[PDB]
Amino acid sequence: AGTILLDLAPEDKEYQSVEEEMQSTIREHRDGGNAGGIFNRYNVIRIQKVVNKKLRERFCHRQKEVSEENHNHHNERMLFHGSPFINAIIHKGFDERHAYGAGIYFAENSSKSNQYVYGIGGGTGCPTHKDRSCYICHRQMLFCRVTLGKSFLQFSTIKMAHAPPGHHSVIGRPSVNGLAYAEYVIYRGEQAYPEYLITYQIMKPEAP
Ligand SMILES: N#Cc1cccnc1N1CCN(C(=O)c2cccc(Cc3n[nH]c(=O)c4ccccc34)c2)CC1
Ligand SMILES: [Zn+2]
Repeated sequence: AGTILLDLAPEDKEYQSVEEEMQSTIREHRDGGNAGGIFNRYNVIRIQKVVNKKLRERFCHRQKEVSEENHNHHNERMLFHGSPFINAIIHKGFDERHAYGAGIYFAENSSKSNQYVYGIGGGTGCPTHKDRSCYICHRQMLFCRVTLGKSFLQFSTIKMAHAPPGHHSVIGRPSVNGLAYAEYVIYRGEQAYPEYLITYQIMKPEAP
């Protein structure tokens, strides 16, 4: 469907709120930066608002259904999503049929989503230099509206095909000797809208 990308100005409070969420949710991973690279900050290049009529209709229709089922609590959250398929998502929307557990995954930590931008485990890194820690190539991630409804809380790895009865999402919570970062899972593509398209670089730490 026909998508319009609206550029946000760095002086706008909306652009600043998105950047602040992205910068403040960075964590150090157990990985040592193997999947996403070594950095403590991003360089934000562009923040674009995604406008798609058909995707907004599917999203709003699903949100109303979830709110009705969950005593008027749709429990919407803004969460990050990193993937090599950003172009398909902003035009056709999120699709659970591509998941390959089996649901659509989001993170509350931008650094978690950054590990998936080039593929699982960071794939082979950027197309040009084949570098998972590339400081040059422009990466993209989404900051999405996610309809969570009633969330089912667990510590184990999410090995479910659908949300349990009475629930609309699954949350994998960090625990000592378990997950390092929280994972948010939905099983219907209509329960996420790709609101913001963020273009950025990971920054190389200063030399002592
Ligand atoms: N839609 C569509 C689509 C179209 C064309 C091709 N692949 C499409 N997929 C692949 C499937 N999907 C997923 O979300 C997924 C499924 C399994 C694993 C991951 C990894 C993942 N990634 N990113 C994140 O921020 C994150 C955050 C927390 C945990 C794990 C993760 C993600 C949905 C998107
Ligand atoms: Zn590169």
